[PDB]
Amino acid sequence: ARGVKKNSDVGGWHYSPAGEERAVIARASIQPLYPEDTPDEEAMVKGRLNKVSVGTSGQMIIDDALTCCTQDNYLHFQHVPSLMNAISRFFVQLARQMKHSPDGITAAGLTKGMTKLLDRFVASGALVAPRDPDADGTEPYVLKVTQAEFDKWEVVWACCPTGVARRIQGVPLLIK
Amino acid sequence: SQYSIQQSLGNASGVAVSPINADATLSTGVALNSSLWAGIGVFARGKPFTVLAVTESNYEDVLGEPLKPSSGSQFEPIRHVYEAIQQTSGYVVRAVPDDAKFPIIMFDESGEPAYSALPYGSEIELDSGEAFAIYVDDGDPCISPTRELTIETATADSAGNERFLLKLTQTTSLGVVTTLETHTVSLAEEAKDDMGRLCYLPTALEARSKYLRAVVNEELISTAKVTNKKSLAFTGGTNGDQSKISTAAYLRAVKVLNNAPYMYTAVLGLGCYDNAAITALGKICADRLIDGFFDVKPTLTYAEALPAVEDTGLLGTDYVSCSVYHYPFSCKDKWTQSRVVFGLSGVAYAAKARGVKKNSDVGGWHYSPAGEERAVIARASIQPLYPEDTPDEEAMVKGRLNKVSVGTSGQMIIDDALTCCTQDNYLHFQHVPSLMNAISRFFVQLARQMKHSPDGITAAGLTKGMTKLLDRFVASGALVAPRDPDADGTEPYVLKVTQAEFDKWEVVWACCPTGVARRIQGVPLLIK
Amino acid sequence: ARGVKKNSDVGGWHYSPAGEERAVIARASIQPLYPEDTPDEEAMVKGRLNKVSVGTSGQMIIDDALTCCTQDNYLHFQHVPSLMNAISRFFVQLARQMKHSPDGITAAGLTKGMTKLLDRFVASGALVAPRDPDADGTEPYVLKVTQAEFDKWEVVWACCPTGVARRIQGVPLLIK
Repeated sequence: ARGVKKNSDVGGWHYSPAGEERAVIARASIQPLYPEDTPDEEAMVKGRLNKVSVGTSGQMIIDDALTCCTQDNYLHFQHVPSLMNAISRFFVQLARQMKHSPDGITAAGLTKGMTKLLDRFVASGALVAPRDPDADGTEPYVLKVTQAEFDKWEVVWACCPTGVARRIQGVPLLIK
Repeated sequence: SQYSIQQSLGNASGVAVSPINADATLSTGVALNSSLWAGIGVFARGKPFTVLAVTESNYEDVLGEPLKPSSGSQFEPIRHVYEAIQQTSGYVVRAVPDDAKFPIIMFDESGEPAYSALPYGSEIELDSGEAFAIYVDDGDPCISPTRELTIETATADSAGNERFLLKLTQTTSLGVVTTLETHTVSLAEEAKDDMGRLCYLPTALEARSKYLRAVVNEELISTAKVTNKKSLAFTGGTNGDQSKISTAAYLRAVKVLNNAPYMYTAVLGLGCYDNAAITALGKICADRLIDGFFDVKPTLTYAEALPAVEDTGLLGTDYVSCSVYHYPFSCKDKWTQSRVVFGLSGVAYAAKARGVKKNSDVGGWHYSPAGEERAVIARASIQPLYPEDTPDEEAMVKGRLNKVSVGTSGQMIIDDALTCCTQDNYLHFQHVPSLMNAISRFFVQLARQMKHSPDGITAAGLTKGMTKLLDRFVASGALVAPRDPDADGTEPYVLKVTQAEFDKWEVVWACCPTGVARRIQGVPLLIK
Repeated sequence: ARGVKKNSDVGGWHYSPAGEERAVIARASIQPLYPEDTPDEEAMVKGRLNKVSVGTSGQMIIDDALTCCTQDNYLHFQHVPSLMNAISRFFVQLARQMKHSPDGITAAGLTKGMTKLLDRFVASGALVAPRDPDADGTEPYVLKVTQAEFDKWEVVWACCPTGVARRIQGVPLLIK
């Protein structure tokens, strides 16, 4: 909730619930239950289980953004499904606005509304240019609206999410 | 604990530091891409007989660690590359002896590894058994450091195809283990990763990986299986002896360099001293309208240096854009802190690249690679080889051989701009052929832009484009008014475009170059 | 197809499929197969085999417009047979429009239609005045329509194509 309030137009859904800034436990005098036992990071991550760590001020934080997806594609992070669901919900609202209308104005209105919404999301930093330029082009979003029969309008849109910068690996070395 | 800091990153979200290393150095830089150099050479690592790309950041990785002066005389090209890498990118091509071999690991149907090695060039074939084999292609012998292969099973796909994660790790001599990169591969013909990318072993390795390649038999792959293996290390990789290389290898490397489809406006000797290789390079630079910066063996004394240039075969009226340098001095190496001797192509190209970056529209090609401002040697504690011997300025100039001198700050410089033209006209200087070649290249670009067009617009377009290009060059100071006013008029450039037949448009242009102010003669006198 | 879409009335058939403007290969990271081997331009053109070259932006192009005619007349270029075939196809359409009709209106209709089509083509720049004035006159097209019998109308037309400006020869020289 603290992350979603940074933006005002559509809300900062692309933020992850982690880090010093937002997720702070800060209850009181935290003490572990079983000191002898030790965790296992790799096996725990294999089981899709988020862990807690310690921040700068001594107040523990929530240092993970793992969802419950077993597949190892992009939507196994936390913010990507949230972004996709936010876009889907806004599209559902817009479609509900344009229901039960006579033919002639549905196609153009649907196209312009979808384009406006995708542009609004792009301006918020949620969507970035594709990391693979030659195959995916250089368009953050792609839109296509088609009609099937007397009814059954079909709308398909594609987009690219943003990175998280989860893991960082330093390496000091003496210059002597 | 939540306060602990691991050593090597796995898959969990965390920040880790590595153990404090001592025997490693780093360098940073941003490429400029104003004029790209190229040239053959001999190094460790790198794919042989294929043009690479070298910048100021990855030159320590793609081109391998520096060689050793003790191990023969194969340490020249890396020093030359480092000298000229601090100005722009590069397109070096590596050549290896015939006895150089690369490691290969081959697997049976049951999954039993079988170490082996093979020489370069020859393709890899599989016998009746031994379903698939995986081999390195970077060319590193994997002896220092060592690279190990680790295979672990993973989850199957929707179609039921088996998939196993493949991990390549590098082990240092001390004992520290570093993971290079891992990917999920499968032996099935049509296995697809969950994100849509392919997972067939040859395609997967040849698509995203950068270190290994694999070949798969097309008859045993259907029933082939794998197992779990730990620390499969390559053995038998060895590049042979780099000191002795046949001229045929150099010729093949030069021929490969000639066909590389990239812009490069200068070819460097890069320590190549064979006469045939230098002649082939000279043929190269006179075909693409560029300028070479070759040299001769620094160990030669002043007496026999002059016949060497004629022995090269560069001298004449055809290889007009090249240049030859000599440097019989011993410096202190930057890496091993030893007394080593190497050539002078790198500094000459560095001076040329620094000169060409002054202007921005068309580049300052009309600057000569000399003087305090641009060409500075500045390696370390320069000391001559043979103090007793003395040069001869006039005879050496007669042989078209550039010399070095001392500067104001005690750092030696390159005090010449002599090309390899025997005729005594204006184009025997260095900057005049460079200017002419730059104008010719720009005209070639403009003409290629105006090809295969219907009649009516060719003449006017050609005339206006040529005129605007010549005007742009005049505004840069490259061209000046003629020194002979009554005979040549007072127009820095003259242009004429004509049509011959259905085809064969002909364009002729004339121009006047600028002076250099090479020689200066002072004369004091007492007024008493 | 890029060339034929410039003009709109009859289409720019007189453009050659070459040059920086239209023909750009531009796939990805092009690398040669056999670096050691080198081509032979003269033998290759003798064999009627178009070649590829490199453009200004680093993207290779199609730098040839050679057809498969062994004879060394004008029909061994690419755009001339295309122009002639376009004119022939349009004439075929015109003739099919003027079929199975009673006498008295065939000759005038055929003549006026053929002349209008040739005028439309010369106005597009496809046809130019003859390069040799004294022998060929100064008419870009010549037309003659004749009747043979109860049937078998015969129509003959002549025209002159345009140049391509394929080869260009520069020659710098120092004015000292």
